[PDB]
Amino acid sequence: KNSVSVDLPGSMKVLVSKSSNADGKYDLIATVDALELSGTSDKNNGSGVLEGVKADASKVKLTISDDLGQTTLEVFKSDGSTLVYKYVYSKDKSYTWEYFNEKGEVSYKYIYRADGTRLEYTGIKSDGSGKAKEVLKGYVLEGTLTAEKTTLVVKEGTVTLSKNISKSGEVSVELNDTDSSAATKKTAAWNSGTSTLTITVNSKKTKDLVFTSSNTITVQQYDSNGTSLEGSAVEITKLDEIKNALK
Repeated sequence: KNSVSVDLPGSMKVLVSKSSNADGKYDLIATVDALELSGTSDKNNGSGVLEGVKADASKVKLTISDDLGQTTLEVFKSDGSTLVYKYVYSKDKSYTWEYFNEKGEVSYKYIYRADGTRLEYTGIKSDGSGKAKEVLKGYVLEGTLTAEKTTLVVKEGTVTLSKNISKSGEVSVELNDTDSSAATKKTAAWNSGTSTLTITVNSKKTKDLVFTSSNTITVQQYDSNGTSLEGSAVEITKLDEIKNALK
């Protein structure tokens, strides 16, 4: 065979001709779950566009970025005008699936992060609102979506912890406690550089909750004066431990 195989970031395979044709372009072939796609490219690294048509006449397009770092697989209605499905691998980043309704609006989105943690958005409406779930190792956080941000909520007693994720992926966390007693009301402050929520009760720092770049949470207590950390930070592995930290 006059082709060579390329195993892309994200593990889709594309066959590229060893040499170019009279137009200087290379032939591309790929098989995506049993359907063969074909195209040509002015590069020979596996980048470019491939197309095919499903048995039901849906149009399929595979687009591989010039640096190989991004793979997009799109399925459209039979006239090619409206998306039905879009998968994107973003190298060392995430696998994302979008499903679209008949107007070509996203109705469902699932993000599988490189670290194995996930985000799922359901019942997405025209104003960009919806329901949100984050799937971490050991526990699930539930919340909501707006056009501004995702807000995941954990409640314990009179305390509500809100983990916000901006449209750019930036995490910030807020805490509100309806308790009005100085002895027991939790309040918190957020350090955006270290992604740390420091909780204070009765004028004394009690705990730091760190929201790590690995999409885990750690908790560490302060001493009885609130003026030094004590022990060592402990990675949370269950929902009960988040709730315990909010007591």
